[PDB]
Amino acid sequence: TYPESLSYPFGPDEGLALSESYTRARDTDGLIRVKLPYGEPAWLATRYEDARLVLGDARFSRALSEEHDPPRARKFNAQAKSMFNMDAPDHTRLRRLISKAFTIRRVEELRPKVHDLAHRLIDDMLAKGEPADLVADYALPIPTTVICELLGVPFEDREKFGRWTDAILSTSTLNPEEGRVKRMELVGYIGGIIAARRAQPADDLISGMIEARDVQDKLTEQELLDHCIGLLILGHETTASQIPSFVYALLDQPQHWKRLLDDPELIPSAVEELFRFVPLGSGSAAPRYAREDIEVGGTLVRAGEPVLVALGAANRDGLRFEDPEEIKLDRPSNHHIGFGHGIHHCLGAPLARLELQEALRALLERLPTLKVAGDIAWKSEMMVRGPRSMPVGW
Ligand code: HEM
Ligand SMILES: CCCC[C@H]1CC[C@]2(CC[C@H](C)[C@@H](C/C=C(C)/C=C/[C@H](O)[C@@H](C)/C=C/C(=O)O)O2)O[C@H]1/C=C/C(C)=C/C(=O)O
Ligand SMILES: [Cl-]
Ligand SMILES: [Cl-]
Repeated sequence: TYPESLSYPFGPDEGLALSESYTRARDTDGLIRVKLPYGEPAWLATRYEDARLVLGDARFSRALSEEHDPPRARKFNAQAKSMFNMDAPDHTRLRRLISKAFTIRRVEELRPKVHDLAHRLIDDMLAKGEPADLVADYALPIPTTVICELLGVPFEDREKFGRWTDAILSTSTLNPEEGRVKRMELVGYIGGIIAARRAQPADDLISGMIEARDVQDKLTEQELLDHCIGLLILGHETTASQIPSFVYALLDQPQHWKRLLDDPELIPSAVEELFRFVPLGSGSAAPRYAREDIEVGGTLVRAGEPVLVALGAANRDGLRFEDPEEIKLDRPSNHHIGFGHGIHHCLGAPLARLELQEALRALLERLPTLKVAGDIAWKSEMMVRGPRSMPVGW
């Protein structure tokens, strides 16, 4: 049968809470049903084991999403030529090339630049005097600087492509076309950058990708451009969301902030714990479609149906994490799926971990008395969650 399709997503947008419907879903035997704003209805997987099977078992596909009206919260399905929309062997081809610039070995040399950037930003916040906006004055410039210089997109255009990002991630039903319109404008902008790099190469990933295209014929011109778009958006928006949400969690329960003040060596383990607890997205991971008939948590997923994964819910599955709703900065074997799991495991994860570690490290060192100093504007009707503006003091 088909359980009553529930209104998805659930919410909320404020705080780090997960809708009670997620808890009721994990407790329910089998997979529940959901109806996203656009597209067909699909199953929702919320249990850790069930989530990891849909994410990492080759019997599920991301490529099959183009021959379906995929469940989604945004009207426009760009169908980008990115590795995330493909299966093997195409995914393997793209990921093998682009991953080289994002491994631990590759980004570790960036830690000093990030560290110094954070302290320089903190110098400016101190000089100006409280209050400061922890987003615009800290959380945003850090990841934006890194990705611009890694990718090769001018830092001075961040306002322009920031505005395009906001429209591309909006789920507001009003202006239901700004997304597709503004992504096309972003297509033209990125095309202009790629053209300039092909003309006059530089020491950035775009030039490296051009070379792999023009010389090695390892990817199409379309693949090259869509990866530039995704890397630029994820490169700066994701970390800009997590930094202020992480700090909010540590300040909300100030024992956590104090432990890190006393034991900075715990920062890596703490960052992992917060990646498990702090939700990035407002909904669920992109749909996976079953290539054959298979059983997922008691339910028989029908070959051809979409299964969504509630990563934040599976990260709070009490069957895998003791006291799932508590923050344990020293949680052992903390194999959360905050960065996904399997074939499409987050490629920027080494870079994201580094950025969060250094972002926190600098605040703890310089602003131990940090305190929220006003109303926190949270993101609403966007594909991601977190403080839009965060007034802070010290
Ligand atoms: C807090 C920061 C971040 C979080 C929480 C995060 C989370 C995730 C998750 C959960 C996935 C898999 C989604 C799914 O399977 O449905 C993913 C994939 C991906 N992420 Fe991230 N991400 C972050 C930052 C970044 C950054 C900075 C980059 C820079 C390039 C990036 C690039 C990618 C790419 C390319 C993929 C797809 C890889 C593939 O399909 O094989 N992410 N991320
Ligand atoms: C190479 C592409 C990797 C995409 C991942 C980014 C991280 C993550 C983690 C789980 C989150 C719930 C989703 C939320 C979606 C985000 C951040 C979308 C961003 C935007 O669409 C970027 C990727 C633009 C691409 C473009 O080509 O215009 O984001 O999951 C992935 C996004 C899934 C999406 C966009 C599902 C959907 O809404 O159908
Ligand atoms: Cl545990
Ligand atoms: Cl494991």
